[PDB]
Order: sequence, then structure tokens, then C-alpha cells
Amino acid sequence: MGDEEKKEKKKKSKKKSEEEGGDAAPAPPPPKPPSQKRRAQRSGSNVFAMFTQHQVQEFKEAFQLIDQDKDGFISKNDIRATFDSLGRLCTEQELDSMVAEAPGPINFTMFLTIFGDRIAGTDEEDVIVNAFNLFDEGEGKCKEETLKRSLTTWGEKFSQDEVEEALSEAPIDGNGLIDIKKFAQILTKGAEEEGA
Amino acid sequence: MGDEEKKEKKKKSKKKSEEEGGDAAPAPPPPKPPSQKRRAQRSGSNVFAMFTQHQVQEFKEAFQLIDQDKDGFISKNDIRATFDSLGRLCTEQELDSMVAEAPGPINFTMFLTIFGDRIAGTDEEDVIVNAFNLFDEGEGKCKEETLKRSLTTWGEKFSQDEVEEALSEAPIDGNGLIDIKKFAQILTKGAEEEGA
Amino acid sequence: MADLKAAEVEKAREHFEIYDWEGEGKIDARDLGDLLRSLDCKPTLAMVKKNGGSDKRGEKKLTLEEFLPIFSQIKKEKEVGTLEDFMEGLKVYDKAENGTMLAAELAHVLLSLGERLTDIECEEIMRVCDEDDDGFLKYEPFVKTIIAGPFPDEGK
Amino acid sequence: MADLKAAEVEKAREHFEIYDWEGEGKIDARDLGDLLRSLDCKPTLAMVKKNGGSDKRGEKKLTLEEFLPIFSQIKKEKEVGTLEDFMEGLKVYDKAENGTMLAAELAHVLLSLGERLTDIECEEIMRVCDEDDDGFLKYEPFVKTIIAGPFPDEGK
Amino acid sequence: KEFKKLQEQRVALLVIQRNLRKFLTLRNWLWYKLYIKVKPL
Amino acid sequence: KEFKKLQEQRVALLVIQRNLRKFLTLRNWLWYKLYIKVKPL
Repeated sequence: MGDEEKKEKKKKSKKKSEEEGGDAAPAPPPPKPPSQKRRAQRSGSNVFAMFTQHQVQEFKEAFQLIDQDKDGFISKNDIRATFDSLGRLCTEQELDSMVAEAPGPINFTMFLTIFGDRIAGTDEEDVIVNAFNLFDEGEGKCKEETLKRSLTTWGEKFSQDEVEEALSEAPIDGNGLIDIKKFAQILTKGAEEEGA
Repeated sequence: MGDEEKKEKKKKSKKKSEEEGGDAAPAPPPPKPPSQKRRAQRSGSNVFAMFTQHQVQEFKEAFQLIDQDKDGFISKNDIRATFDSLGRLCTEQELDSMVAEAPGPINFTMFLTIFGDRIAGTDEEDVIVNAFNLFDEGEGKCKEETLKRSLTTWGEKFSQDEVEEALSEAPIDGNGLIDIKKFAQILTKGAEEEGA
Repeated sequence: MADLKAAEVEKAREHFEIYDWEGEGKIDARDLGDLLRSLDCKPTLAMVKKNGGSDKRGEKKLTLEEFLPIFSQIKKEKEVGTLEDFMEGLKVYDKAENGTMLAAELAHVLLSLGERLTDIECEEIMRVCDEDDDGFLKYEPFVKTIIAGPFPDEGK
Repeated sequence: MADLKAAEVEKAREHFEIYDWEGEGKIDARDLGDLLRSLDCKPTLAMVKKNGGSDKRGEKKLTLEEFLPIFSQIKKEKEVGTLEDFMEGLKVYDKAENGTMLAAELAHVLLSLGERLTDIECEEIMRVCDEDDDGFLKYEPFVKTIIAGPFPDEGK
Repeated sequence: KEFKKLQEQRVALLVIQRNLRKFLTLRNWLWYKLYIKVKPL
Repeated sequence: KEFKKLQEQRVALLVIQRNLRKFLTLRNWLWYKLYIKVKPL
């Protein structure tokens, strides 16, 4: 794929989950066979109970963007629109992530199968080492600080805000967030700062 | 609830929701969230590696409940209720040290940031601990006999039973007291607890 | 063989997309070499140098837009090769009666035939089992990891 | 050595802050000798008294200024790595020179003459050298072992 | 194999990117579950 | 050889001297400690 081409097949590839509006187009071309879709989306299926916690409060933090109305059952794309831009922090492209963590309108009743559909979602479970790992020439787990690196040197270019924010918001385990946790992010390890 | 979930939460919790509001729509301190529990909320407030790594307080580096679980306020009269029991000895001048950080019990928004970014005094817990732990002779030491005479002819004046009761709590091991336990009463694990 | 057809264009775009890494759609001069080989034109090193390629460090960057009016010439006279031929061929050497191959021995027979293996490639044939006891391959996982390419892309 | 070097002054300013437990300066009397020993000057207790220094606790203490004439007297005299009466001071029970002396008379002559030190060190002069059952233990290698040193140069 | 950057680097780098374009979003989800070990929280 | 243990102590002596002053400074400026036990809220 020439210079021009790999601009086009960000917007044209776009193999789910990559069919999202982007920062200046979504993901850089996967090669011509569609094997790599599986690393574009992973999905599991364990449902977790609502009102069992007391960090359950979180659903009220998200609420406003996903429930304009006071008993919800608002419009069905508005999860897929607004929540993108400051809900689970800034910058839109949360389209297919949102359409795969909500199976129609979200509200307090519906919450069991979104909390559950977090664990289906995109790049959830189905944990595999090799995906990010093969970058650094297969040497050690491929974590946060090398991703930031790569974004300013190689690869297709995307909005720098999101990355500097993401490093700062790190929990820190000490070798950062490995590929394991980049998938397995639903079970432990999340973000800080503004939003949802 | 709804879009007006945020608009009722300023009337539910108001020790910091009438001091700082939303930046994308009137809401409690974060840009829009109705609830965001006892979190440091919007931006940082501490990035660890300055005095603590495993403890946070709702005025050390974070906020109280902006939730419908009403105020979570932690007083500075609670810090005074720590020195009365377990923690640093009961002394009346330390209850005056609380007025010295800001008078009486006090609301917090930009107070939690001051102390959360305060690296003044003794530094990081592993930085302060490590000094003689780059070599080992009894688990790191400082020669006990040479330091006392350098702390009574010059330097701080501690008697010859005060260099056993205010510079030591480690027995001579390696031809000097253990430096680990000497750093401990200055900071963490013997300097604790200064509340809340 | 094959003429200019959609399927070849895909083959060429795919190899190219592996061969970049910059995300800028630019591959160096030398990479024309192994692109054409993967496409199954079966060039020689002469055919590479004819197309201003190299077996040294790059000199300049190529876009696909340059590469393709080279390539539509290259396709003429080629065999896409079979797979089953290399299996049958490599069954000839045995070392257990199971199609197993000592590494040195497999480098040496290639060296001494054809256009003749270089110092470097015999090290590469050898590389797998290097410097231990020498060092047994098996024909089936050998040919297969070569043709498949080592990660053209995977879903894992 | 046989003269002060500029780096032995630059070494001694650093090692000044060790000796005073505060990180300031004031050379302790036993740590007087440890500074001369980390600068290739290893006098006896009778040569220390000639230079006017110290090597043990309870003796005069000095500051680093005051340390320079003391340090300079050893350089003019022996023991800066010079040879005379080290592995030239041993053997007198043998009228043969095979570079050997008796095992028994190489561990209780440092204890019956000499300034007299540890039985463990009396066992190192026997350990560095070769052993045979003819009763011939060499004397001359344990000394060269000291020439090799932890650091032939200025300690750190 | 032995270019040393055009090898298995590429496949990983593209998936790396597919996260980098949305790293702020995708490092969390609807329900923030981290309350365990966070630099201020 | 032992002077090595003492040579890494040259920088360490400079850390305990500032720290002894901070043993009394932070006892006039308390609410700078609090770590896990049974007292936090």
C-alpha cells in the first residue's frame, strides 16, 4: 500500500471493531486477509450483578450522558454519540465500543447487561501475549511507555492528547500495563481524572 | 435524576460542589459527573513518590462524596482524635499544628491539592529509607558511636540518652545501629500516624 | 503464471504493508527483492539489481505507485511453484526414516547447487538449531513456516 | 608510588566526608590508617610514629591539611609497594633456596617474632602457595598476591 | 527475519495503534473499577 | 576493602543530617503522615 493508500484504508479498514469515527480516521490498515479483526475486537460473556457493590455509585457517574431523561429510554444512538466525547474520558471514537457494551438503551434496570457487556465489549478477555508483544522484537512485555514512543515516531498518526493523559492516569504496577491487562482491563486496572 | 442528576448532586453534597463546579455543564467538581465517590476527581492531586504510595485521605489528595450518600467530610478535629489515641503522642501543640496547616476543621477543594503535591520536609518513602542501604553491614548502618559526639558538640543537641531515645530504636548491628529503623521514626512506621 | 488481475494487486499490497513499519507507506529499495520473491515470480539477484534494488542498506524510498510498473513487467515468465514439490524433494534426505534433517547438512546441499548459497543464508538455514549438537529439523514445519511467512498477520 | 599524585588529593577530599559521621571532615585515628591504606601507603606501627600519624584508635587525630606531611613521609621511605624485607624477610630454617621453607616454620614464626597477627592470616601464607608432602611450602607467592592487590591503585 | 524492523514489528505496531488512537477511552470502560492502587484515588 | 561500605556511607551521612532536622520540623507541621493501621477514615 503506497503513501496515499494507507490514508484511505484507515477510513476504509475499518474492520470491526475499527469502524469508528477516529481522531483523524480510525485504525491503520491491517494487511489484506482479515485475521487481525480478532485483535480489533475481543468479546467474552460473564454477567455481573448490579447493586452488589457500593462502588455501584459509578453507574450514576456515567448516567447523564446515557440517560438524558430522569427514567432513561432515550434515543438509541446517543450512547454511541455523546458518551464518546468525555464519558470514560475525552476524544470520540467510542462508537462500536458503545454499541457492544450496551445492547440498546442503558438505564438502572438494563445495568446488569451492561456491566456484564463490559466483559464482552471490545478487547476484553481472550488474553494473549503475542499481540502487542511482537513489537520490541519479541523481547519483554510490551507496555505503555513504548506505545507512547511509537505514536510520535512510527505508525499512523493520531491525537497526542489521549496518550499523555493515559500515561498520567496509569495505576502503576511498575512495568506499566502489559498486553494481558490491556485486554483484561475490565478485571482490575482502569483510569483517573475527568469524566465519566 | 437524568440530566438533572448532576443538578441535584450540588444540593446533596456542597462542601466542594459550591466551591468548584463542572467545565462542560454545571455539575459537582468534575466536568459533568453526578457521582464520582471519594475520588481525587478531575485532573491529578498527587502522582505518588513524594511521602506516601499506598494511603490516600479525603483531604490528603482527594475529595469527599459528591454522591447522594450526602457529605463524607473528614474534619481536622478527627486528626486531633488520632494523636489522642494511636499515632504520634498526645501533645497539645500538635493540635495547634493543625491550626498551622489551616485554622480549625476546614472544607477542602484546593487544600487537598496543596498537601497532595507537598514534597516539603522528608521525601519519598523509598528515597528517605535508602541512604545506607546501598552497602550492607547489619542491613545498612550508620556508626552509632561517631554520630552521637557529632550531635552534642555541634549539630542538634541531644544528650547521651536522647541519642538512644530520639535517633535510635535499632540495636548496634554491623558496628552501628540499623539505619532502616532510624529512618522509620522520622518518616513512615514510627512517624505515623499524623491523621486523619 | 498470471497476467494483471485483482488477486495479484492484493498480493503485492499485502507484502508491501508488511514491509513498511513507518506507517508512511514507504519501503526501501532493497525490499523490492523479497516482495517480488513472495509474489512468486522467482527472481534472481540479478533481476533485483536490474530494478535498482539492493543487497545493501537502502538509498531511497519507494511508493507502491513506483513499484507496480516494474511489477507488471516482472510477471511475464514465472511459475507460481507448487508446494508439494519441495516436500517430495526434501523427503529425499532422512535421518530417522521420518523426513528429519540435520541443519548443517541441509545448508550444504543447497550451497553446492544452483546459483549457490551465500555465507549468510547457510547461517540462516543453520540458525534454528545453531551451535549445540547439530541439530535436527523436520521437512514439514520447515517448508511451512517459510511459505506462510513468520506473522503476515495473525488473530492471536 | 614514590611521590604524591594529584588524584590522591582529589581522592582524600571525598573520603574526608566518610571519617566524620555528619558528612563533614575530621579524620578518625584508625580511619587515618584506612585513608593511607586506600592511597597505597601501608606503614607499620613504628613507621606511623615516625611520620607522626595514626592507624589505630586512641592515637592523634588530624584534619585533611594535617594529613599531607604525614602522607608524604611514607612516600620517601618504604611501604608504598616497594620490595625489601617482605618475601626477602622470610626463610632462615632452610639453607636451600627452592623458593620454599617449612610449613611448621611458616605459621609460628609470625606468631613468635613479628608485630603478631591473627592465626587465620598465618593460614593464608600457607594457603596461597603450593603443597607437596616433601614439607616444602613456598613463601614468595603470598607476597606477589599483595602486589596484585584488591586495587593495585588508589582504593575506592 | 533479519531486516530487524520490518520483521514481526509491523503486525504488532498496527494493533498497538488501534489502541493508541483511543488510548484515553479504552483504558477504561463504563464502570470505573479501579479503587485499589491509583496515584491519587 | 571494607572502606567500600564506608565509601557508600559518605553520601548517606548527608541524608540523615537533613532528616534529623525534619524530625522536628514535621512535628510542628503535622498532617504529613498517615499510613495504613486502624486509625484512617
